[PDB]
Amino acid sequence: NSNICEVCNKWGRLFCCDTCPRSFHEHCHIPSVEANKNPWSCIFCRIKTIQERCPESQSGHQESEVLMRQMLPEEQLKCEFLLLKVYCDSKSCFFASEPYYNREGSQGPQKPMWLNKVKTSLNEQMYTRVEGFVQDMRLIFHNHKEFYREDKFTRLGIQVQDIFEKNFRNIFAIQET
Ligand SMILES: CO[C@]1(C)Oc2ccc(N)cc2O[C@@]1(C)OC
Ligand SMILES: [Zn+2]
Ligand SMILES: [Zn+2]
Repeated sequence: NSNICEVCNKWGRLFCCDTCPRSFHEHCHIPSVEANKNPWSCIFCRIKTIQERCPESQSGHQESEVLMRQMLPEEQLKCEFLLLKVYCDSKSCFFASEPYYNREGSQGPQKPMWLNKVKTSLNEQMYTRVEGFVQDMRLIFHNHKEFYREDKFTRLGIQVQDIFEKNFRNIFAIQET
Protein backbone atom coordinates (compact mmCIF):
# COMPACT_ATOMS: atom_id res chain seq x y z
CA ASN A 1 0.00 0.00 0.00
CA SER A 2 0.91 3.64 -0.43
CA ASN A 3 2.73 5.28 2.47
CA ILE A 4 0.73 8.53 2.23
CA CYS A 5 -2.99 9.43 2.37
CA GLU A 6 -4.57 9.41 -1.08
CA VAL A 7 -6.60 12.56 -0.32
CA CYS A 8 -4.26 14.90 1.58
CA ASN A 9 -0.86 13.40 0.59
CA LYS A 10 0.46 13.26 4.16
CA TRP A 11 1.70 10.36 6.27
CA GLY A 12 0.15 9.55 9.64
CA ARG A 13 -2.23 6.90 10.97
CA LEU A 14 -3.31 5.28 7.69
CA PHE A 15 -5.86 2.64 6.79
CA CYS A 16 -4.96 0.49 3.81
CA CYS A 17 -7.33 -0.72 1.15
CA ASP A 18 -7.36 -4.45 0.72
CA THR A 19 -8.21 -4.41 -2.97
CA CYS A 20 -6.00 -1.58 -4.21
CA PRO A 21 -2.81 0.06 -3.00
CA ARG A 22 -4.41 3.31 -1.74
CA SER A 23 -4.27 4.40 1.93
CA PHE A 24 -6.34 6.96 3.89
CA HIS A 25 -6.54 8.88 7.11
CA GLU A 26 -9.68 7.79 8.92
CA HIS A 27 -11.57 11.06 8.21
CA CYS A 28 -10.06 11.81 4.82
CA HIS A 29 -11.89 8.76 3.38
CA ILE A 30 -15.59 9.34 2.72
CA PRO A 31 -17.48 7.73 4.34
CA SER A 32 -14.99 7.73 7.33
CA VAL A 33 -13.06 4.43 7.45
CA GLU A 34 -15.36 1.73 8.93
CA ALA A 35 -14.48 0.45 12.42
CA ASN A 36 -14.13 -3.27 11.82
CA LYS A 37 -14.01 -4.77 8.32
CA ASN A 38 -11.78 -7.39 6.71
CA PRO A 39 -11.55 -7.20 3.92
CA TRP A 40 -12.10 -3.44 3.61
CA SER A 41 -12.37 -1.84 0.15
CA CYS A 42 -11.96 1.90 -0.37
CA ILE A 43 -14.46 4.10 -2.23
CA PHE A 44 -12.37 3.98 -5.46
CA CYS A 45 -12.72 0.19 -5.46
CA ARG A 46 -16.45 0.35 -4.62
CA ILE A 47 -17.13 2.74 -7.49
CA LYS A 48 -15.13 0.53 -9.87
CA THR A 49 -17.20 -2.50 -8.86
CA ILE A 50 -20.44 -0.72 -9.78
CA GLN A 51 -18.98 -0.02 -13.20
CA GLU A 52 -17.87 -3.65 -13.60
CA ARG A 53 -21.22 -5.10 -12.55
CA CYS A 54 -23.12 -2.84 -14.96
CA PRO A 55 -20.95 -1.83 -17.89
CA GLU A 56 -23.78 0.04 -19.55
CA SER A 57 -23.72 2.46 -16.57
CA GLN A 58 -20.85 4.14 -18.46
CA SER A 59 -23.02 5.07 -21.43
CA GLY A 60 -23.77 8.80 -21.68
CA HIS A 61 -26.48 10.38 -19.52
CA GLN A 62 -28.27 13.71 -19.45
CA GLU A 63 -27.39 15.93 -16.49
CA SER A 64 -31.06 16.72 -15.91
CA GLU A 65 -31.86 12.99 -15.47
CA VAL A 66 -28.89 12.47 -13.14
CA LEU A 67 -29.90 15.39 -10.89
CA MET A 68 -33.44 14.02 -10.45
CA ARG A 69 -32.27 10.64 -9.21
CA GLN A 70 -33.20 9.74 -5.66
CA MET A 71 -30.31 9.22 -3.26
CA LEU A 72 -30.42 5.39 -3.23
CA PRO A 73 -27.22 3.71 -1.97
CA GLU A 74 -25.35 3.79 -5.30
CA GLU A 75 -26.09 7.48 -5.86
CA GLN A 76 -25.13 8.23 -2.24
CA LEU A 77 -21.80 6.50 -2.84
CA LYS A 78 -21.20 8.40 -6.12
CA CYS A 79 -21.81 11.75 -4.38
CA GLU A 80 -19.43 10.69 -1.52
CA PHE A 81 -16.79 9.85 -4.13
CA LEU A 82 -17.33 13.13 -6.02
CA LEU A 83 -16.95 15.07 -2.73
CA LEU A 84 -13.78 13.08 -1.95
CA LYS A 85 -12.28 13.95 -5.38
CA VAL A 86 -12.74 17.66 -4.56
CA TYR A 87 -10.97 17.23 -1.17
CA CYS A 88 -8.12 15.48 -3.12
CA ASP A 89 -7.21 18.88 -4.62
CA SER A 90 -5.03 20.88 -2.21
CA LYS A 91 -6.99 24.07 -3.20
CA SER A 92 -10.04 22.58 -1.43
CA CYS A 93 -8.57 23.95 1.81
CA PHE A 94 -10.07 27.36 0.98
CA PHE A 95 -13.56 25.82 0.82
CA ALA A 96 -13.41 23.22 3.61
CA SER A 97 -14.41 25.07 6.76
CA GLU A 98 -17.01 27.71 7.61
CA PRO A 99 -16.20 31.02 5.88
CA TYR A 100 -16.62 34.59 7.11
CA TYR A 101 -17.17 37.73 5.09
CA ASN A 102 -15.80 41.17 5.97
CA ARG A 103 -14.34 42.86 2.90
CA GLU A 104 -14.74 46.53 1.90
CA GLY A 105 -17.21 46.83 -1.00
CA SER A 106 -18.77 43.34 -0.71
CA GLN A 107 -21.56 41.65 1.24
CA GLY A 108 -21.43 38.00 2.34
CA PRO A 109 -23.63 35.42 0.62
CA GLN A 110 -27.22 34.87 1.73
CA LYS A 111 -26.60 31.13 2.10
CA PRO A 112 -22.99 30.31 3.08
CA MET A 113 -21.81 26.82 2.14
CA TRP A 114 -18.58 24.87 2.63
CA LEU A 115 -17.27 21.32 2.02
CA ASN A 116 -17.37 20.11 5.65
CA LYS A 117 -21.06 21.11 5.80
CA VAL A 118 -21.77 19.12 2.62
CA LYS A 119 -19.81 16.19 4.15
CA THR A 120 -22.02 16.33 7.27
CA SER A 121 -25.19 16.59 5.17
CA LEU A 122 -24.23 13.45 3.23
CA ASN A 123 -23.34 11.60 6.49
CA GLU A 124 -26.71 12.58 7.98
CA GLN A 125 -28.61 11.51 4.81
CA MET A 126 -30.01 15.04 4.34
CA TYR A 127 -30.14 14.95 0.53
CA THR A 128 -33.06 13.07 -1.01
CA ARG A 129 -31.91 13.62 -4.64
CA VAL A 130 -28.57 14.11 -6.39
CA GLU A 131 -29.74 17.63 -7.20
CA GLY A 132 -29.53 18.70 -3.51
CA PHE A 133 -25.88 17.68 -3.25
CA VAL A 134 -24.87 19.19 -6.63
CA GLN A 135 -26.67 22.47 -5.82
CA ASP A 136 -24.80 22.83 -2.51
CA MET A 137 -21.44 22.06 -4.18
CA ARG A 138 -22.05 24.60 -6.98
CA LEU A 139 -23.18 27.17 -4.39
CA ILE A 140 -19.76 27.00 -2.68
CA PHE A 141 -18.07 28.27 -5.84
CA HIS A 142 -20.79 30.67 -6.86
CA ASN A 143 -20.69 32.38 -3.44
CA HIS A 144 -16.89 32.73 -3.72
CA LYS A 145 -16.96 34.28 -7.17
CA GLU A 146 -19.66 36.78 -6.23
CA PHE A 147 -17.94 37.85 -2.97
CA TYR A 148 -14.39 38.30 -4.27
CA ARG A 149 -15.49 40.21 -7.39
CA GLU A 150 -12.45 41.46 -9.24
CA ASP A 151 -9.91 40.25 -6.71
CA LYS A 152 -7.72 37.64 -8.44
CA PHE A 153 -8.56 35.29 -5.51
CA THR A 154 -11.80 34.65 -7.48
CA ARG A 155 -9.76 32.28 -9.62
CA LEU A 156 -9.52 29.72 -6.78
CA GLY A 157 -13.27 29.19 -7.08
CA ILE A 158 -13.06 28.73 -10.84
CA GLN A 159 -10.23 26.22 -10.40
CA VAL A 160 -11.89 24.07 -7.76
CA GLN A 161 -15.25 24.25 -9.54
CA ASP A 162 -13.55 22.88 -12.68
CA ILE A 163 -12.26 19.89 -10.65
CA PHE A 164 -15.79 19.35 -9.30
CA GLU A 165 -17.41 19.56 -12.79
CA LYS A 166 -14.87 17.27 -14.54
CA ASN A 167 -15.31 14.68 -11.78
CA PHE A 168 -19.13 15.03 -11.89
CA ARG A 169 -19.14 14.34 -15.64
CA ASN A 170 -16.91 11.32 -15.24
CA ILE A 171 -18.45 9.71 -12.14
CA PHE A 172 -22.02 10.18 -13.40
CA ALA A 173 -21.10 9.35 -17.03
CA ILE A 174 -22.54 12.57 -18.48
CA GLN A 175 -22.84 12.38 -22.30
CA GLU A 176 -19.88 14.12 -23.90
CA THR A 177 -20.69 17.19 -25.97
C1 LIG B 1 -15.23 7.19 -13.64
O1 LIG B 1 -13.95 6.61 -13.48
C2 LIG B 1 -13.50 6.45 -12.17
C3 LIG B 1 -14.36 5.52 -11.36
O2 LIG B 1 -13.55 7.71 -11.49
C4 LIG B 1 -12.73 8.72 -11.94
C5 LIG B 1 -13.02 10.02 -11.65
C6 LIG B 1 -12.22 11.03 -12.11
C7 LIG B 1 -11.09 10.75 -12.87
N1 LIG B 1 -10.30 11.78 -13.30
C8 LIG B 1 -10.80 9.40 -13.16
C9 LIG B 1 -11.60 8.40 -12.66
O3 LIG B 1 -11.38 7.06 -12.93
C10 LIG B 1 -12.05 6.05 -12.16
C11 LIG B 1 -11.79 4.77 -12.88
O4 LIG B 1 -11.54 6.09 -10.89
C12 LIG B 1 -10.17 5.81 -10.75
ZN1 LIG C 1 -5.45 12.44 4.68
ZN1 LIG D 1 -9.17 0.49 -2.98
